[PDB]
Amino acid sequence: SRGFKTEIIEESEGEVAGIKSVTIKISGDYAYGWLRTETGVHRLVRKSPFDSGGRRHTSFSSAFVYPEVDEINPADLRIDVYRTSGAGGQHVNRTESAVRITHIPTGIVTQCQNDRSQHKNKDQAMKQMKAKLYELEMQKKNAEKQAMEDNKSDIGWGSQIRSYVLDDSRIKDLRTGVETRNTQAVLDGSLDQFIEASLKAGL
Amino acid sequence: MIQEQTMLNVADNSGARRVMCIKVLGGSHRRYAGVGDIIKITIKEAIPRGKVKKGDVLKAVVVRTKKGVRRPDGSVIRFDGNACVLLNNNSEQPIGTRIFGPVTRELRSEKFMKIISLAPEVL
Amino acid sequence: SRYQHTKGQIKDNAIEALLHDPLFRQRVEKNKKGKGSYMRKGKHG
RNA sequence: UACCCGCAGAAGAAGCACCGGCUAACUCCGUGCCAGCAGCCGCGGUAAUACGGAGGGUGCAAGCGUUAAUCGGAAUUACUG
RNA sequence: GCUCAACGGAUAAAAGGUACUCCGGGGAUAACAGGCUGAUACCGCCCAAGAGUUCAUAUCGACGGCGGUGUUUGGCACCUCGAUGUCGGCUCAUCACAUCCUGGGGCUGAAGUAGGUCCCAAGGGUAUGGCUGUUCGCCAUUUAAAGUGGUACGCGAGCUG
RNA sequence: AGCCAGGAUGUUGGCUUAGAAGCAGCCAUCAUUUAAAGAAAGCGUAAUAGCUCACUGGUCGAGUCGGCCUGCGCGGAAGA
RNA sequence: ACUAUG
RNA sequence: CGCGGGGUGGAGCAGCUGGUAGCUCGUCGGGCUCAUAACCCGAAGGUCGUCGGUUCAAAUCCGGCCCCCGCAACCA
Repeated sequence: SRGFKTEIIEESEGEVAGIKSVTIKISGDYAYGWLRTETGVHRLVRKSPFDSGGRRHTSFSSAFVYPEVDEINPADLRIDVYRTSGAGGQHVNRTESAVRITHIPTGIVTQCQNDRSQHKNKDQAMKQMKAKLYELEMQKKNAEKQAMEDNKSDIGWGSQIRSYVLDDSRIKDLRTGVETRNTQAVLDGSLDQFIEASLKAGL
Repeated sequence: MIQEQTMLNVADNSGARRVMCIKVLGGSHRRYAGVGDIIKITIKEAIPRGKVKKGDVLKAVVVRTKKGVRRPDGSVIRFDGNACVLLNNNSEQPIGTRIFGPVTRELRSEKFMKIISLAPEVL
Repeated sequence: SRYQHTKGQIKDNAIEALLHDPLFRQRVEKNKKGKGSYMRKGKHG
């Protein structure tokens, strides 16, 4: 009812009922920035229909919203070239097969010296130098998730954002204080007193 | 004539006990420290607690040698063992606050005036 | 004052990691009648 | 100096812990498995004598409580037993 | 009547190893040094989109373009097969300049100190150790500086092995 | 060519921009003053201002401005 | 020929 | 690069001799059970990596391009 198109990427059904996880792409215009308030934990309270007792349970579930987004210069490399070690007569002793590329910005180096041809060894050691600079995009990328994600896990019990309470028959956005008493409005879909009044009041 | 790999005793109280020379400072190709000369050193033996630990690299100044110093009249002072005072790496002041054994007038300068106070004997 | 969580170092997504901490965890309630509801003592007497 | 005599005017002089049971002393309002309490059992998930505040009450009282330490209770190292 | 297809068809009938090797030959033909070449390599210049808050050229410089050197990997097979003994280390060097330090300059996005870049300059000078057979490299601690090359990648009728 | 004087008025042309006043970027093609001046040629301000050329009168007194075609030259141009 | 879990 | 092999429902495999796509698991729907798993019944689903040729017709024959394996890269 905001006209976005709404794929399922991935599911997992639970063995009895509902789902363990799901992933939902959202095609459309200013999507992310509507939904980005809804990242957080959500707290249900009801008498469970699965409990053979019939006890008030108090489950939790995440939502998490994240948007999508879509060669190394010869100046930056020094290329030492030198003789090999090891077995094979006059030819090993003399020629300089072996290469050692080095990146001057970082410090990462490479070799090759498997080959007889210097030019194979160079374009081989260029490959490993591509790979080993792609690998320090993962160790910056992964260590500037778990920088930002270590001090988001700081926030703890606050991480829960909404409280749906289907037997006392009401609700609360815990950040704003915005409240309804119409439970089956919001579950069928009619959220927007929460989603706007977050944005407006700034998460 | 301290040179690289020479082991010296430590005249001060700083913690160290034996040390090894590892450069003679102040020149290319420079062979020897005599008395009053700065050398870079490493600590080998060191007493269980004290200002400095085994493996620390720092400067020292040579204050006694077996080869001996010479005085303008031809006179020689020899000592019986090689020895040095440990110094900070940057300020080049002493670390030790006491000094054991005699020392020499060859120190007598602006720079090592703190030592020739603390010495028991200057020869 | 910072919750000390039982997850180790979080690596990617922290909300989904705390969801699986004892911090969250189903809270069920004692029935006061029927089917798990027996008290010996009762709150006062 | 103790001690004794004179002067003025109720004047200058009351708090601390507790009140679910063990354990003497109970009701409102807030709060809603949160905040907190707690020696042990345990209390708190919208009518809380158990949390926080109020009013009242019990117990000590120039002290009252908390903690630490020893013996007791512990016949739980038993000679008595 | 033969995929005698190695197709003018050696027999009807046949695969390997030699670092235990041997003989005859070849520089007709390879490995090593030299030679010709210069794709590659190294050094330089031309164009100037853009970067440099403003400003192409203080400093850089995309897309492309023209050269030099003979230094690296090659290409060729001209020299040597009735022998031109190989990497590194030691000893002793010697030349070039495309200069690492010291000397003289110009511009600076040069206040000063301290740097950046370019031009001139080859007189002298231009580490010691740890690890590795190592050259190279990494590391430690110095230095005014620890320059890049040529000399059969200088030097075994000089040493090492 | 040199030498002296003038290079203005609506107007910071408009739009962008924290600011954009000729002169970061984008769009663009006026009349007026008349000797003539770009709705701007290069320095320069945080921005105006500042300087200065196109343009124009004065002064001075004989050849001069810059393309095409062709000859010979210079730099580009470092090694044991 | 049957069977596991809550 | 030199030689050879392989890309097929969601997964692992068969079909490659040109005219016909199967097997076990998974998915979906129905049952049994208080419910789930097993078990019983029923139904679907494959551009045959990709581009181009050859043929009346290409998963299949043939070529280029891409990815994936294996073997070889020796004597100085």
